[PDB]
Order: sequence, then structure tokens, then C-alpha cells
Amino acid sequence: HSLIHTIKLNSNKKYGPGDMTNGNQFIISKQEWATIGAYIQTGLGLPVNEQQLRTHVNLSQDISIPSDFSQLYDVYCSDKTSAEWWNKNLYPLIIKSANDIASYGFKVAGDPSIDGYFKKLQDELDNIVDNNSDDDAIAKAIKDFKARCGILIKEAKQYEEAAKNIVTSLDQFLHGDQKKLEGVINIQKRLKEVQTALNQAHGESSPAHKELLEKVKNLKTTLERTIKAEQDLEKKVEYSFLLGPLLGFVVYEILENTAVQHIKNQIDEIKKQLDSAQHDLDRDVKIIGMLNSINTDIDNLYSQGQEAIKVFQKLQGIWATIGAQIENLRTTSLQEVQDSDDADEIQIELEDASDAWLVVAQEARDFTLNAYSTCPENNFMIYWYNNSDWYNN
Repeated sequence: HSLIHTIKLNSNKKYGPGDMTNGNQFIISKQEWATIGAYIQTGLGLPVNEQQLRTHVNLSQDISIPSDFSQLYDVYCSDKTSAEWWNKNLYPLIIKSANDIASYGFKVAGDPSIDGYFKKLQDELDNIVDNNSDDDAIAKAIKDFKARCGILIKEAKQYEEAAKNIVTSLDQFLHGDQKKLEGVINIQKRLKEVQTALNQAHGESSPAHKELLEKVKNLKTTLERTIKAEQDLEKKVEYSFLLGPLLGFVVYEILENTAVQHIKNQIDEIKKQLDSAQHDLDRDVKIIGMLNSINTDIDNLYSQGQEAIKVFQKLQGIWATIGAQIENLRTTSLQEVQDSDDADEIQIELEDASDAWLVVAQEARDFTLNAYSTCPENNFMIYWYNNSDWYNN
């Protein structure tokens, strides 16, 4: 809370980490990635054929499935693959960019009881402007200084390139990869089209259709508003399928909040109504309710993705500027120090910049520490099927 505000204050400081914040959030935001990841787990567990669909929504074998429902299957496989792709190629990059920030910050700022790289640069300046230093100590110091700065510059450039690479993966995620990868934009468009068709055809069949499907939609809107509202996560990220296929996975921590549990109980009530309902209503409400929630999800995947693109272009800009400032320090500034025989301003700047770096490095460490870690089908839901009240009778 305090930490975010401070980072903004420090953002201007020369030799500093710049503005590593997003809104009220650290630039790699724990809550954001945890939530989006929930939508991804849901995606990864989607069912691609009739039998899989029946098993997933827990629909009786004794119940017939109309033929037009079949269009869902094709779009679901893409959505599932999309989820898998995201899992292999995009999410691990975010962890990496966080780890890089922690590494740089701890290098320049120092150990909790230890000297950081900035402390070494400062002492080297002390030796360069000391009039007792002979030429040799100066030649050595200028050399040590330039080399170490060279290392920071090289790492910064690498991180600049990694953030660029994250932006590129997001563009492929949203727009497809010119390969076997279909863009989310197209998945959203396709999902919506199937939604309209199936809702006209099987949404409106009976008063109870309109009622119950609207009730789930109401629940989905309500759950999400709560999700975007619950800004702070204090625990390790896990996922939960307690709310079942009607709503999808949520971050486990969110279970703690009172409103959601009420939702879990209300969802159990809806479940009770459907399991003994007329078959036609029961099948329609399961499938279209779920499909509707998936559509809300994909809307969030697109929206967040465009945001994340803007964010990592920012982080890229941040690393570029850091490298340019150390390259400036190394050459022009260093020459100025030799000519002026004065290092005090640069030194004080390094003290202040060091302090800002611990702050951002600690945020990066906490993120990584609390981040979730670890089409044949369909193994993925099997454990989940085991664990939800939804699937017991």
C-alpha cells in the first residue's frame, strides 16, 4: 500500500527503477495475473466432444443432446489450445521478468546485513578523486567502474529485449501466430456467434429457461464485480473449481470472502433444481449457462491482454532508460568527475537510487514467490471432477 506510493515518488530518481507501477499495482501485478490465470485454468479444462461435455457438466447418460449444440465443440478446442499455448509460451515469461527485476535490484542495492554494486561504484569514486591516490589506483578504479557499469548495461539491454518479447507473445495471443494458433479476437467472435444462435434456439424455450439462465448470468456478473474489487491477495495463489462449470475456476483465496460462499451455496441450490428438472430445461441450462460464463471470460482475456500489452511496453521503456543512464554515468559523467575532482552529487544520487531499488526488488520477489507455479484429453479436469460438490450423487 505504502510501497506503491513510494515507488511513484522514487520514479523520477536518476539511476532509479523508474515508474514500476500499474495503477495501484506493482508493474507485475499479483492480483491481475492470478485472476487471468483463473480464466486460463477454466479454458484448459474445456470439453471437446459429446461424451466429454456430458461428463463435464454432469449430465445424465439418459438425456439426449440436440444436434446444433455440436458447434460449441469446435470453438472449444481452439479455446482450450489457446489456453495451453498461453500456459507454455506467455505465463512463464512474466515470472521471468519479475525475477530479472529482483536480480538487478538486489545486485545494485545490497544484502540485508552485508554491499551492493552501487556501494562499490561509490568507493571507486572516492579513490578517483582522492588526492592521495597515485595514478595507478585511478587507472584501476576507472577500469573497475567502467566494467561493472558495463555489466549492468548489458543486463538491462537483455531485460529490455525480454519485455519486448512479452509484448510480441501477447500480440500473437490476441491475434494468432500465423500458424496453428487462432487469435483470441477470433475465439471471442466465434464464441459470441455460437452464443447468440444457441441462445435464440435453446435459451428462450421456457419461462424457466429465461429465469435460470438469467440467474446464472446475474451470478457471473456479481462474482466478477467482486473479483475485480478484491484488490489485495495475501496468500499463495491456488485455484478452485468449487463454483463449478456454470461459473468456472476462481482464485482459492477469494473463497474466504463472504459473498462468494453465499454464491457457492446458491449454485448448489440451482444444481439441486436442475438435477431433478425436466430434461430439456436441465440440459439447456447447463450448456448455455456455462457457455455464457466462458463468453464473459473471453471478454476479460481480450481486455486484460490489451492492457498487459500497454504495461510491458512501459517496462521495456523503463529498462532502456536505465541502461542509457548507466552508459551516461560510465562515460560523460565519469569524465566530468575527473575534470571537476568532485563526485558528491553522483554519490548521493546513488544512495537514493539504491534505496528505490530495494523497494522494487522486494516487490518482484514477493510476486514470484506468490505466483501460481505448478487435443487428446481430457486428463486435466479429472482431479477437479473428483473435488467439486457438483459431481456427487
